[PDB]
Amino acid sequence: SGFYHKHFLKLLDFTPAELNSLLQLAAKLKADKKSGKEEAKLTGKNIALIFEKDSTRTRCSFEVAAYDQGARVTYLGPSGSQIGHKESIKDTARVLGRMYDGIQYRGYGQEIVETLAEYASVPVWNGLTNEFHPTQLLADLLTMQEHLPGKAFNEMTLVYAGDARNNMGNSMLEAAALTGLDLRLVAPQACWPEAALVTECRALAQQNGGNITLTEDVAKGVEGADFIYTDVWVSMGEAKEKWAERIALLREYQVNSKMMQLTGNPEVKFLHCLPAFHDDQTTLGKKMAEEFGLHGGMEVTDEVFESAASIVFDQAENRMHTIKAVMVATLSK
Amino acid sequence: SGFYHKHFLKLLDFTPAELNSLLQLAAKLKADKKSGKEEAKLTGKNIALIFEKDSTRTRCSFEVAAYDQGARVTYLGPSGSQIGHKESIKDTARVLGRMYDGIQYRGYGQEIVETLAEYASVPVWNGLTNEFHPTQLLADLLTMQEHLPGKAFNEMTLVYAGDARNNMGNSMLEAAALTGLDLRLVAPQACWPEAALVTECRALAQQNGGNITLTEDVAKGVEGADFIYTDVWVSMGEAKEKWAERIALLREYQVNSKMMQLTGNPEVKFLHCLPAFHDDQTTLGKKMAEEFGLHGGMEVTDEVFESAASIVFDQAENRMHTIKAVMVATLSK
Amino acid sequence: SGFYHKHFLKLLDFTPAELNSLLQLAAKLKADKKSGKEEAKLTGKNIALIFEKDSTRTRCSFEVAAYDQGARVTYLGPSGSQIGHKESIKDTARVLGRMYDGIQYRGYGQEIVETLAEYASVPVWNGLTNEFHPTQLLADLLTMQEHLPGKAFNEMTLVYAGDARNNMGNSMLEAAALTGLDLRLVAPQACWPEAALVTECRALAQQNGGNITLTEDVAKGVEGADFIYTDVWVSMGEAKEKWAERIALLREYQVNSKMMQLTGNPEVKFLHCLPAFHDDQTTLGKKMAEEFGLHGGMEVTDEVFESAASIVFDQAENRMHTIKAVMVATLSK
Ligand SMILES: N[C@@H](CCCN[P@@](N)(=O)NS(=O)(=O)O)C(=O)O
Ligand SMILES: N[C@@H](CCCN[P@@](N)(=O)NS(=O)(=O)O)C(=O)O
Ligand SMILES: N[C@@H](CCCN[P@@](N)(=O)NS(=O)(=O)O)C(=O)O
Repeated sequence: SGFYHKHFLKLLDFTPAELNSLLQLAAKLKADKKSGKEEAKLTGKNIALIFEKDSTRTRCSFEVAAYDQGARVTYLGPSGSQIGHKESIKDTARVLGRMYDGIQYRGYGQEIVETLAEYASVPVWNGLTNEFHPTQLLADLLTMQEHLPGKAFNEMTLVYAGDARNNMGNSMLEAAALTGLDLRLVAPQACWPEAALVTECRALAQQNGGNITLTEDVAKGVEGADFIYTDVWVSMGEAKEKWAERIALLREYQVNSKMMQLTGNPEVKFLHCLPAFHDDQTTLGKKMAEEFGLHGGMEVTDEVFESAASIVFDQAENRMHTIKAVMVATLSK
Repeated sequence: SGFYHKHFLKLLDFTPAELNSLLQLAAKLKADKKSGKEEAKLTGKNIALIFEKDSTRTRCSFEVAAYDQGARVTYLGPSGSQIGHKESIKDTARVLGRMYDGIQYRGYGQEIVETLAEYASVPVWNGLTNEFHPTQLLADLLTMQEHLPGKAFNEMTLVYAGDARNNMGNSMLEAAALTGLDLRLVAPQACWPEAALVTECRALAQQNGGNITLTEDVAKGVEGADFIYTDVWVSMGEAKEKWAERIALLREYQVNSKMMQLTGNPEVKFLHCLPAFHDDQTTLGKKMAEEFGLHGGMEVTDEVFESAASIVFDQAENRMHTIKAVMVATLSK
Repeated sequence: SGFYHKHFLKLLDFTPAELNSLLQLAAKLKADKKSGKEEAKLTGKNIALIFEKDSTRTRCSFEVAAYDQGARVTYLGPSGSQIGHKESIKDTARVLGRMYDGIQYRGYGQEIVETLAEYASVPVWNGLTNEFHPTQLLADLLTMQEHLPGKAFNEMTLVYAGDARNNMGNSMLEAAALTGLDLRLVAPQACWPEAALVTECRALAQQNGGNITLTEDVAKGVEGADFIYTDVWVSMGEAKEKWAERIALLREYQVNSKMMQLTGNPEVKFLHCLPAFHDDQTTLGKKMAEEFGLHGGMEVTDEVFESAASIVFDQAENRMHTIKAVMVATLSK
């Protein structure tokens, strides 16, 4: 179909060729900004940014991408608007679609963003839901490509360790499906994503020359990895009781120097969508470090996080370039 | 001019003539935007948006309107600044007035917005107070004209059912005073607006060929109505302790299909300033529904809300074009 | 020397000459805006505004200053982002430095803004920390220059009364160190600023033709004052419990007409960084009045605050012109 006037709710709504085009557009916009040759395509466009959860990267990416492109934005945060508590999403979508050219939504159930897209009458982009986080994967893939230039995604081995059933796990399944990556989801069975989704995506991944492996075996799982990726063990919005349960299950899947060693690959790089709990320099991070005896980092150690192998800030930067591409592609021709 | 640097705090501060001019400006600005011939008149202008209460429509109307007109905005929400608690309104006014070209204020007592207007030295616009919501009526009036083209306001019958002593009830009175509408406030005597304002506003409406009827009788009260309007029974900022007494006094005044049929006009349309509790798709909407046994809708039924007679979203869109007229008229020329 | 691509974290990181240049740029920018001859130098720049505390003057100064100069801003308030609770400052700094051209930070410990500066890779400006509030002094100095034309700072006597160990007391010390002001901190001993800073700053102030006097004696400290300055007795972030002890200790240092009279100078002017508790018009201002028997105001009486001698709003206005100078001086040649 293409991107013009299309929503961006999850990756599987696009073809491998579409995903690839988006990535090339992101790379091009990245270079034009860096060279002072950026051509504003969204001048005069007004964009609404709905956030029902906290955000630094996604919030800032949409803001900077919009401003660079000549657009203006309205940030509607977790509090201060009628959204959710006093007004239905169907109503919110119908009001915003009459005033804005595009709408970003970060929140809970994927069904909320789906309903918004159905009733907005303008492009709606998923800035993170409980089930999927498509723009993140766009940033991740562009980063991997830049770090293994002249290496097709189907020549790459990517390991995602930890909670494989959160939005990132699901998104990992989608990206392999459209790229042919050799995806390894290294986690305990209790944190494995939906079998039906794994089946669908593995078939598609193989079709593109890759595979999808779900294993509890760290050694076998990370062998030959080009990239090890992780994320917090309890996501935004989950009840705090999930920490005890999750840490008991996932502490052995922490990304630390031993795991980096187990890949047998001196060039392996480390990725993390962020925010990360890698030291005691955050309120909640210090809380959990003491409550669960995790000193030196949780899902990843500060050692790996700050090591030469870590490319999380290149990854974070790309969040803005890929989000700019999504808005340019869906709002201009 | 005539509007130049004039505050917009309530409708009785204007004449029928001024009202028509703003409505005409709004209509022109609406067509210019849609046709793409919008000429920015507020380039370089900086506007402060003080919000002591939640907002989706008003917040977005001021932002989009300002952006379309080349102005910039600073959103000062319920949290984050010194307003209310740490600093007097008088002080806040004199500070903002030294930095901004205009100030929108949404909050509590009308005296706050009057004090702000007193000391700001720049135009102040009321984006809702406990007593009045003038920008909403501009949108409503424009919407009605568009839906009964060619008809003058004294040729239209408008019914407002429910809590007639909230900000909307007072603003309906004001609107009738300046248009000569045949206004019917259908509500229990306990929710009737202040007699003094009714009397003042009735004399003026009649001068304009209209009238103001306050009746507890629904059947006779809605006969011949061109429009049926309603709003939530407990307004933002009112003690939650008021819901029981309100629901009991007002549930009989719910805008449902029986009320619509009672007008005897097949062309009757439904208006609601929004947000509306018309189903179980909102947090407090679902809670109050099950708490008082009101499913399928509260002040309005989902059935009427979603019917072909409902024009609430044309009405919501008009919030932006009319707020734009207000800023353009008072800041420009 | 210069400001180009330098941080602005505290005054002592600059020379008397650099400060003077900044103040002159502020006066120019102020005059240019007023004459409608302002030339935007930050067109296309994107700035992140981190606020961990509330703000009206600083928030709006940064927004208006940026808009006037063609830059855009992303307000990251006390809630809605990952800052501090979910993500460390090093991480935040490295993420924002990849997307923005400049970062403003208002919060707590000075070490937070220093780390931010160390890791951002872009200029970061201190919009207030527990220890320093440099942009405020720029506004104060410009207002003093403007109100005592053709009198060098070292020909002026400045009195700061009250809690002299908060960010404002420390900043007064720095300001006197760079200008040669005859500064008097009229405050009880328990509230005198740290010894080492007093010593370092007095030598520099003297080098510049001024002095720094700490005294518990009001009459002696305010004699011959050209300006009397004060601030709230309990600062943002400090425990509410401090009010009890602070009022008992500082009540004697309230700025009232008697203190103005004790200067022996008919032309003495009054300054206050704001917010100010000078009447009951505040939430936590009405109470503390009745609760602690403080009538007429707290750190300052309403009589003094509203008197002809008060120039607090010229001072507040200058917060914007000086913050504009800071961003222009650091982001452009
Ligand atoms: N599983 C996590 C994923 C967080 C992604 N956060 P990210 N890279 O989009 N930055 S943020 O600053 O915009 O939050 C969760 O749901 O909590
Ligand atoms: N009586 C109600 C009126 C709400 C008007 N809300 P409205 N049309 O201005 N949209 S909002 O999204 O900006 O709140 C009350 O005071 O709660
Ligand atoms: N010592 C005080 C100083 C407050 C400065 N506040 P100011 N002139 O920057 N306005 S504000 O509206 O931006 O807060 C304290 O730390 O609480």
